[PDB]
Formats: sequence, C-alpha cells, structure tokens
Amino acid sequence: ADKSMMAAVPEWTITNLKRVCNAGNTSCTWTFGVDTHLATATSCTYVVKANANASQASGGPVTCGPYTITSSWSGQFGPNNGFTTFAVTDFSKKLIVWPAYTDVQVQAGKVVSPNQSYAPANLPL
Amino acid sequence: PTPADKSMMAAVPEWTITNLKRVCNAGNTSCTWTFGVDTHLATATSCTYVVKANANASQASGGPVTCGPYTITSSWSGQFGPNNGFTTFAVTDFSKKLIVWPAYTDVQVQAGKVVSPNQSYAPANLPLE
Repeated sequence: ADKSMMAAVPEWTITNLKRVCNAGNTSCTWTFGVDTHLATATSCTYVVKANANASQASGGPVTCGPYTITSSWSGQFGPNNGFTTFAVTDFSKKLIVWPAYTDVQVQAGKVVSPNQSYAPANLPL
Repeated sequence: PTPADKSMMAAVPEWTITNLKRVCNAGNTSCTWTFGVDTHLATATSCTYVVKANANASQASGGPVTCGPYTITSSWSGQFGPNNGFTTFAVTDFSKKLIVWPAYTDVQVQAGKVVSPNQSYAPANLPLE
C-alpha cells in the first residue's frame, strides 16, 4: 500500500568532508566529494557566507557537477548538538540525499572519517 | 589505518508519512500541514505543523515544532523553477537519534489535495549527544 521513496541504487558516499571557517566566522568553506559508485565522482567546493556565524547560515544553491546543493544548520537541540544538513540533488536522476554532520564532527577543521554514505530518495519532479 | 566507509542508514522499518496535506489561508500567509508519522513500532503520531510568513507561507521555512516525539522543520526550494517547487521536511526523533526528510512537490499538495499513496522514507542516524 505504501510507496517507498528509496531508490534502488548504491548509497552515495560523501568523501573527505571538512569544514573550514575563517577567523571571524563570516565564511565557511566545505569541501567534499560525492561518489555514487555509478559514475565518476564529483568534487565539490561549497562556500557559505554571512555577516556573522557563517557556520550557522543557510547556503546555496550551488551547482557542482550534476548536483544542486543547499545547506542549513539547526540549533533545535541546543549548541552542543548543532548540526548541518546538506540537500544534494541530481536533477537529471530526480534523486536527493541529505548528508547531516554535527558541529562536533567538523568543528576542528579535520576531515570526517570514516566517510559516510546515504541512501538516495526519489524526488518526483 | 583508515576505517571502512560507514552507512548512516538505520536498520529500522521505513517511516511512512500518512495522509499528508497542506491547507493555506486565502492570502498564503499561513499554511497548516497535517500528516501522521508511522514508524511501524508504535502507534503512528498525528501531527499538525503550521508555517507562517508575511507572504508566500507555502515557500517559507518553518519550525522547529514538536509533535509527540518528533521535532519538525521544513524548507522550500524553487531552485528548479516554480513548476518544480518542493518542500522538504526534517523529522527528527531526538530520543532515537533518527531523522528522515520527506519531500513533496508543490504539484502533489496543491489545493489541499491528499498525497496518495502514503510515502515511506528510510531514517538516518544523526550522531547527537
């Protein structure tokens, strides 16, 4: 009866992800790859800017390869639990994933390890 | 040595979003979304989620709103043009550290139509403390 929106494809792996913010936290640069395991991986540089707290700001849309990427941060669970969610959409495939990283994971500017993978969903555009 | 890549998909039944609809007021300054969240492990939770704006509440980000065990936010994107507008919810169960992102096109929900069949989504782990 229900319709699963999960696509029958390999999980997309977000590779070598890191966040580096400048001294004033007015710019944060996220760098990562998107490896679908079905095509050449795409390297992404994704810059978010704000007058203050760029680490908390919503970003995009940015186009990287076949992907349209946005992001948003949530402090809904308090500051120890802040986390950023990306929306990574391949319009041509009508597929989307939402990689979500806590501030704890990224705050030192070190690469997140292990790389994390996510099951894409169909977006019936 | 390098740890193997890690799937964030939890080994749980997909959460089904039931009877989803959106009703907006005449001026589109407030939209009320109603739906259930059925995890298949407990009675489904009936939710009411209101998004307000000075204009275009159907395009506005909303939340956080608490509905039972869930914390819900939403955002809208017209990145692909207005015919392809779509809303994405973030539905988190903090206690379980699980999150899903149901996403509905503007076509699906226009005029208060109920989305059918009900759509299900695989939750991801969110490594909160």
